[PDB]
Amino acid sequence: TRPANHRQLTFEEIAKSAKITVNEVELLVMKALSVGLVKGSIDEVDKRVHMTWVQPRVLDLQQIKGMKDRLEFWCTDVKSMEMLVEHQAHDILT
Amino acid sequence: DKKFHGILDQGEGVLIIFDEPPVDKTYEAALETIQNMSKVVDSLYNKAKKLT
Amino acid sequence: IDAFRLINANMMVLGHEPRQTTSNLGHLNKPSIQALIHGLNRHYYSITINYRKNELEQKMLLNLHKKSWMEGLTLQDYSEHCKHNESVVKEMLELAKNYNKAVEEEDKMTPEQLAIKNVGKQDPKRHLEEHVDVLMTSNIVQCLAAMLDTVVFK
Amino acid sequence: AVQKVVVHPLVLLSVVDHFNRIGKVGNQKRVVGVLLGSWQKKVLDVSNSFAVPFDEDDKDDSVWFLDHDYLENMYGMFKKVNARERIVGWYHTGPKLHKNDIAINELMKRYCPNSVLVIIDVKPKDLGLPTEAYISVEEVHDDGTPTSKTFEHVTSEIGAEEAEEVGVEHLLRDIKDTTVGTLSQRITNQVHGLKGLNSKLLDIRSYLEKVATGKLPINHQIIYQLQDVFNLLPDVSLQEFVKAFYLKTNDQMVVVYLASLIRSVVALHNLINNKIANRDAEKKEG
Amino acid sequence: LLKLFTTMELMRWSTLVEDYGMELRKGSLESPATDVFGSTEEGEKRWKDLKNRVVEHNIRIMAKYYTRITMKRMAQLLDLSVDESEAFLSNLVVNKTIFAKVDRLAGIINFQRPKDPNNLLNDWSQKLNSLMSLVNKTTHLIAKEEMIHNLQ
Repeated sequence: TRPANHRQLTFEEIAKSAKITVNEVELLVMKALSVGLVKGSIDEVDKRVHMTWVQPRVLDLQQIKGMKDRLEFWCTDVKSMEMLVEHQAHDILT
Repeated sequence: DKKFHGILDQGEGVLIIFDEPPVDKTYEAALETIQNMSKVVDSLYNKAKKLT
Repeated sequence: IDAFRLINANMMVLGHEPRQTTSNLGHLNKPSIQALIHGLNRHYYSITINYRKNELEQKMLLNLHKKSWMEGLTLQDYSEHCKHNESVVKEMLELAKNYNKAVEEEDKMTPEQLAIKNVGKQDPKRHLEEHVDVLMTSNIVQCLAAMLDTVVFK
Repeated sequence: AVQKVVVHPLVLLSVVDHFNRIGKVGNQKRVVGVLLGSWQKKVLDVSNSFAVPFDEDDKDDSVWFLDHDYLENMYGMFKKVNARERIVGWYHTGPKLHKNDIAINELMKRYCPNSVLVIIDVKPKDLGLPTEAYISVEEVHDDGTPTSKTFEHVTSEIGAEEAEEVGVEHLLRDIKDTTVGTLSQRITNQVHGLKGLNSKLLDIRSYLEKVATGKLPINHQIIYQLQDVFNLLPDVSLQEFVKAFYLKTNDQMVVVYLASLIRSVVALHNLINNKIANRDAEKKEG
Repeated sequence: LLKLFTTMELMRWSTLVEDYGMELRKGSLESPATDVFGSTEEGEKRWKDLKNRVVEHNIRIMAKYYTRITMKRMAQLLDLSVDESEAFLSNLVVNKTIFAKVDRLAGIINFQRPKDPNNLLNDWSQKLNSLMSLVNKTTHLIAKEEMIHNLQ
């Protein structure tokens, strides 16, 4: 859901969505880490779960559209500040 | 007497253990050259003073 | 590589290598001593070689033998880069102390003779700023590529 | 199982001239010939080749001619003059490849079992593309999918041995992209290293334009294989923050006090050595 | 033996004694189980040492999947006291076989280690180089492969 801007998920959100109790979420996330559909980690001083995730799936063409807009913002940032570098050091580039 | 890398607190009664940075060498070798470069400018200072 | 051509003995009363109205014979080689000891220049003669060299073969051999695309913005990151920043400065300190030695010496020992009798590819300018160039080129290209990757990637 | 192929630079080179051989009658826009090789390990090696008569029709794109008898005898020649070398595959050009290449490959896999093909790009030779090589495997397609061929890719490179760099270095002689670069050389590597970044990206731009817009049928494999790319780019944080200025400053210190000061004092030494030698020849003219 | 492989096979010693303790009592054949455990002092220390092996199996998987962990959660997950969990972990770290460190004024202990700016930047460049430039090289060539099959 959230595209790794704040992927530090709180434990209560798992206990709300999966409607499982608080004490089972650690065995729940160590299971999915064991199977290998996720490669995150667990903190417990905040009881928040960090997520580095590598199991992708189908993304339903209306969300290819939002994937296009990410790629274009990514596109124009590459092109613009390439032009800033070329115009800045044009005299010593040659 | 440097037998140990820690620190104490009177306000907490709490012993804290930390480590040491070993990356002193680059800045240390830098400022010794400034002592060398200070003498070579003094060498050029009286070289211009002895003859213009 | 060299190319040759067999000359007759019928022109023994005439000029062997019968060359004429041009001034590009004294180029490309003088007849070398290891080759004129054999049948040059009384059995065969040399002949000039240049290359039918063209575009679309020049550029495809240039650009395809020496190229690196994604390597142009790599890092070689810092565990050996910043280590190499120690690797030069240390003897550059001692070579600076050697640079101290000659400059505070400065004696009238006929100083145009004093400079020429101790050429050694050594201290005052040769073993100097050459290192300053290498410290400059390595650190700028490192740090400039570091700032761009922060710019480009989010 | 091929790691990478090694292109000896006589083979491509001996393709471009053969394209230029038929170019006086040129109406085919593709040249197919035989790729000799020397299989050593999971990495492959190519060092020789030759050509073969081939034609192809735009209509029905499945009537094509490799010449077996010409392939028999001339390979029998190159075996006789050099028994080190054998066949490893074939080549063609025209980067929009004809779909007939299933039939070309499945014929001459009876000469080499793990046959391999290399596409050279004679006319497109500009941005980032030396060559391209494919490998032939055939699954069905996937779990619940019909049958297919599906050419797969093995990465490529351009190799170098002694007594061809001798032929290379004697033939450049103009700019050569000289040995280990200066400041200007590294910055240009960052320029056209980045000019191809968006160039690959403008291609992946157009793909998910024309597949998501709604023209051609979607692959599923390439979609989620693109998805993990976007969930792998780093972000900025406080741990990135205090660390970056910890070691940018450490790179900076070497530049600042050790390179700028000492280069100035050397040039300051050239002041006094000039001005003494200037006026002492001036005052001692007469 | 399958359950003592790895990745916790999710386990707990209280569950382990109540499903396989019947295996240590009379059964069909059963006799090496009565031979190894169940004795007067030889099997009884081996009851203790099996407890030792399973709690040691539970420490290593915690070091895999936890940045931090409170002290009270480790006590209730190892089926033993807070003070025993202190000394059993303190034994393993002076033996330096599990690489951890505690803070017992607050009970919050940690398993991760302090990374270096030479190291964090090396991880920053590694995800950058290896799997944002190479996979971007990779996607482009399959993207050319789809133009083969789809048109015409």
